[PDB]
Amino acid sequence: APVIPSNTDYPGPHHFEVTFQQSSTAKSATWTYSPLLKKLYCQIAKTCPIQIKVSTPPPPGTAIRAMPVYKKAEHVTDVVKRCPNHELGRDFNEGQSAPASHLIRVEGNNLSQYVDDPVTGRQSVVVPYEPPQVGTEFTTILYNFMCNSSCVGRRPILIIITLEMRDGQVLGRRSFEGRICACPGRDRKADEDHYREAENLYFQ
Amino acid sequence: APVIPSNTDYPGPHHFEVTFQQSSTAKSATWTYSPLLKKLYCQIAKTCPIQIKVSTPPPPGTAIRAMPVYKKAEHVTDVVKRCPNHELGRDFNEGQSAPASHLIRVEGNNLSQYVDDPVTGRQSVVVPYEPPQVGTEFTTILYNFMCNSSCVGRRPILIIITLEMRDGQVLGRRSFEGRICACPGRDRKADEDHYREAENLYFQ
Ligand SMILES: [Zn+2]
Ligand SMILES: [Zn+2]
Ligand SMILES: [Zn+2]
Ligand SMILES: [Zn+2]
Repeated sequence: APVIPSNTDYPGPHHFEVTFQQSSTAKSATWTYSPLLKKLYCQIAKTCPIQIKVSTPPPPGTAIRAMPVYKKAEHVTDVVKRCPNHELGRDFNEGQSAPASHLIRVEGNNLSQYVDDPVTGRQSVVVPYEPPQVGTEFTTILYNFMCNSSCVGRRPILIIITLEMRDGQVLGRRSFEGRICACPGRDRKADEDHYREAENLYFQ
Repeated sequence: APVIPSNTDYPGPHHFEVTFQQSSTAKSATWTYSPLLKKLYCQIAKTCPIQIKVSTPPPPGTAIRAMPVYKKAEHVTDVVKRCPNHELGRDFNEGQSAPASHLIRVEGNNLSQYVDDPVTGRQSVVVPYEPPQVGTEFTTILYNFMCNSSCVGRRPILIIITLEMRDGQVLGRRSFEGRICACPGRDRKADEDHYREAENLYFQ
């Protein structure tokens, strides 16, 4: 059963790219991306957007999957899910139709597919690919992450984004580390400060 | 060679206790202790004090050793030392007589012994035990930690404090996790905030 989903960057025939729009630099920001650390910081259940770009359009019926995987060797074969206390509680579950066990939801998409793989047990969310507005650059996807990094037990998570044909064939792949808490702006500032401490230590 | 120094709490015949005086709650504090997380937060090369208490005085010639040990299983047999970039640089080394490879120094003590164990390679710092002022409660030891947590590569460190006879026999032992950065007050607040996120999740 315990497969590790493939992760390597794969630009593919359509030069699939995943980027992040410009983010607030405030301690109060609802999400923020650190280019320095290559880390996306978001808040539980709040909009956490990515930007997709392709160089030419993909074929008809293409989709985009998001699949979280734990990064550390001792966790990599464990399926990433909502923590049980969030899963069985009321918060963000009532009035919502997405399965409570899933970590990743998509906001603003009514053709979302929450997948629980029967063979691997991996959980992911798939949406159909939508091209950008005529003459514009990016397709935006609004994710919502439904647990904090503090919920388990931090265990770093990689979010693997794939461009996929209707038959499942991978046409592109990128990934990013996602960090979730009630103070993402503060976490960015602290991680960047700690990083800088050490980056001035090198000799020459 | 690769011994793991013994760590278990051992009050011993003199009920050896290690505590922390009241700390500033400011983001600007030079050191601070979290009773919630059981963590001491200090700054590189700055005073980082502990309080020793015994119920009756120990015997003549007794000493107190501080020995850092990495907490995580994959690091526990690695000797904890100053990172090489700090060790071979000028900062806090020039004008000072403590060996540059040592992580832990003692401030204000002129009988400090910097030990490099010939068999184990473990590095520690020993001072003679001094009783409190007549009719007072605590013996204070001023440590200075000479690398940031960011220096390696955080790798959590346990600081093991032992009360020892002249012959090396252990009369008492306690320990604490130490966290070192240029913003200890901020780290405390962030860790306590993240901790609280998760502590309200339990059911009943
Ligand atoms: Zn959770
Ligand atoms: Zn936070
Ligand atoms: Zn260092
Ligand atoms: Zn800090």
